[PDB]
Amino acid sequence: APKVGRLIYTAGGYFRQSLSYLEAYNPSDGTWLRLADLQVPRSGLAGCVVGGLLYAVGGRNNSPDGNTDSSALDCYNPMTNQWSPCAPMSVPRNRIGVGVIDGHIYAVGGSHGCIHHNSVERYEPERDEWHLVAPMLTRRIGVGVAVLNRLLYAVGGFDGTNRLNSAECYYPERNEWRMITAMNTIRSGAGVCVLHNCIYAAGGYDGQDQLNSVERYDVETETWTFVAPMKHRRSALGITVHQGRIYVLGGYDGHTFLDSVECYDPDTDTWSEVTRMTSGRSGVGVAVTMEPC
Ligand SMILES: Cc1ccc([C@H](CC(=O)O)NC(=O)Cc2ccc3c(c2)CCCC3)cc1
Repeated sequence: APKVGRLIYTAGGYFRQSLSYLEAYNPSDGTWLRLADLQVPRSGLAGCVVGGLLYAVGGRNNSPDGNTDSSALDCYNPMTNQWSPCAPMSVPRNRIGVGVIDGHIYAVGGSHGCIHHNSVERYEPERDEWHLVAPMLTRRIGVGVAVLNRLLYAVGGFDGTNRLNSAECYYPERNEWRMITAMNTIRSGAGVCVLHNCIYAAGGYDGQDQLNSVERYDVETETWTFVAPMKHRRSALGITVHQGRIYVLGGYDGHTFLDSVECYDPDTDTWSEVTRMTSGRSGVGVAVTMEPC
């Protein structure tokens, strides 16, 4: 699984307005590279990687003139430093969550104006087609999504009335969603990822304050356990895993748009500041793939 020359890509984001940046961080030497801008600015999107290609999914273009929720799927090839449009999703999805099962991209929840989706759809890259699958049991915007052992988890979010501590799991062979144990803490816009045999939920927003607490769901024991908290409270953060460590990027803490990137080491249960982004921003999409050539 580990290979040399992989970077942490951050796409889009929000600061005053939705952003077009694509920038890549190299943990091996601490450098940032600025790459090809997104064709359309977008915040509240999600990123993922299939077959060494980076995908930017959903979001919203919050611009000086208006707010346009995105149904777009766009693909970045590091070999060419170019974005290519793909088939669009069935519906615009801002504040989206995304996960990949066996090379297929799942787009989960999100908002379209005042509409809060429980719908879910699945993208087939070779066929360039989206199709709807079973909807979630709960409408979730700002939902955290991660895949472990070819099961897809949807964690927290906002249903239009309450921020959520609930979570649920999608079982592909049954096309069926089931509730799992609820988190200890209500979290909207948390960073959600997979590390070892646990689903981590870092930070988020409870309608009052941004959070620095982090908790992980053990898919075997079905319990949520707090780990060491992040140094900086944040919601609408980006998150990814690289070489056995969690990286959180940016977000909003109620006072500033963070540029800080923290790295969690599960062997020592400690966070450390590893770098800063080129500028503070929230609502980014993040994924890991090979460096451009
Ligand atoms: C991508 C995403 C995911 C979840 C959320 C949730 C959605 C909810 O619970 O209302 N909200 C937050 O976290 C709070 C927040 C986050 C970013 C910003 C602000 C407020 C205000 C200033 C602009 C930036 C927002 C965005």
